[PDB]
Amino acid sequence: KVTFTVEKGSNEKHLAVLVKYEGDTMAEVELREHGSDEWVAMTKGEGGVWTFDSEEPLQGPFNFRFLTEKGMKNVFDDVVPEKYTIGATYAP
Amino acid sequence: EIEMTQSPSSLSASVGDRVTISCRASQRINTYLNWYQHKPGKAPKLLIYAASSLQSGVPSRFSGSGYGTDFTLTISSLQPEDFASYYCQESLSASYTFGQGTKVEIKRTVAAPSVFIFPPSDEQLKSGTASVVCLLNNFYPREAKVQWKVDNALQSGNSQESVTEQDSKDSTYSLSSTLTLSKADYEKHKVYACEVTHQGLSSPVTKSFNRGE
Amino acid sequence: VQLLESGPGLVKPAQTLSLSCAVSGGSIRSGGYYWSWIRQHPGKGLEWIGYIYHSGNTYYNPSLKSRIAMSVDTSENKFSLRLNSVTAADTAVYYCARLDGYTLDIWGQGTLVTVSSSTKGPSVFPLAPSSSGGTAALGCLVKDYFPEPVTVSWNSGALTSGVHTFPAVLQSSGLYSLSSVVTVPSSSLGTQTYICNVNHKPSNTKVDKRVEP
Repeated sequence: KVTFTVEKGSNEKHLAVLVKYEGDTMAEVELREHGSDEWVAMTKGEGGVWTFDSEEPLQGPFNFRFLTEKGMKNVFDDVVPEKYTIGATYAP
Repeated sequence: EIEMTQSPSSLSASVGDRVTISCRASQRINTYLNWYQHKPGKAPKLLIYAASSLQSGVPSRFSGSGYGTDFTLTISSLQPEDFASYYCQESLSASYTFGQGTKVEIKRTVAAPSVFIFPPSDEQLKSGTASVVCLLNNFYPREAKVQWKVDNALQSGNSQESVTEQDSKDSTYSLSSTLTLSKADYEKHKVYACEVTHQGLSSPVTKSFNRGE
Repeated sequence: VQLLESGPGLVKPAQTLSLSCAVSGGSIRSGGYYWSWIRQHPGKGLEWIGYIYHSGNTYYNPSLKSRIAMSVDTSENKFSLRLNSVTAADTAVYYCARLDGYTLDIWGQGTLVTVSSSTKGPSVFPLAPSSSGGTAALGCLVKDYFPEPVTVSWNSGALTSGVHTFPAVLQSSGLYSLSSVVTVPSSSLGTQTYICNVNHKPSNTKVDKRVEP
């Protein structure tokens, strides 16, 4: 149903993911670092790409929640690992 | 930690009233804000999410507003089944912190209790105990006094009270007062009386019976 | 999707309280949700216990985390809670719930757990019709049971209007008592039969008591 592909430019202070949800589109996508108590809003880019720019270094694994345009809300824990690979697709 | 503080703590409002309940977050939480209704004995029910989105199937009288720190749940026209505790909840943090709850009670006009008294059953008496029950039915407000009297002697310490929640249609309370005695004690007196004092009664109403008949 | 709590309603102090939540109409293994336990102690608000992701990740209320262990069973489509070394402070209604990342959209019915000692079924006594003009009150006294809850219905659930089942009161004996009452037209006393149906699941006790003049 839902996949997260790590996009180029992703580094310790920038996470870029191509999010593809089958039969729907993302209205909002958020991430939470394994260590972190707070969800952070990602910014919608072109072609399903969502990005987050961090003041401090980001450390995965990364949890995501989202809201689809049709109104579906979900959360997926530890979808993208700490030591992720750019170009790799991660799925629940 | 995010603290969520609701105002007021409790309120009484009449059917048809526009009711508002507030919720304040200790830091900016954008629209990461849900509202729940919780009727005692039932599961909490999600009313509103994302500050203003009405959960599917929830009646239209519930609406939400606000952004950042201060949020408001509005019940546009209060219905008598709406007595509950209402909770806000933040969804910015992984703690999903609840507010402390706001209790909504239904205001209505004064209603005098209908009073009934019940002797102990012969079945109970067989077992060696005697519960005398006095029922105050369908009254408002909640405040009520039950003075037990046995052979015109005023009783105290020997009765326990229980009160219902507000009626879902008429917003009244009912109250039981149960006088408990040993069979021996019970059978040593004749007249058992329950005197009820209430705002709706100009003077106290008494219901009584004689142990024989 | 539906959720249902199951497990003992009575747990001895210092022992482990165990509850399970059966999910139907949906698969836990699919992901997308946190599976949650929330409780309410008598005079208090809603308190988080914790939540668990099906992969195994668990998030616990910091004040309880040392005593709390949650689990998921994808093969049986259930998730569970173990709360160790319980005390009377853990007496509460325990709710399981589904958290979608933002909201708790689906809840179980809640289940009471009393931190405890020793089950007893009720005796049921009639409260014979006491005479309002127009109306008669009748009922059943449900005495001397442990733990909560009991359920009372009238005429197999056919009779619901005018019924007031009072909250149980804990007697000094350590056992509960309550009355259920119903008001009916005086004219119906001749014709209509009135039977209260009392169920106390902890003792597997069911009583049908006919209430007659």
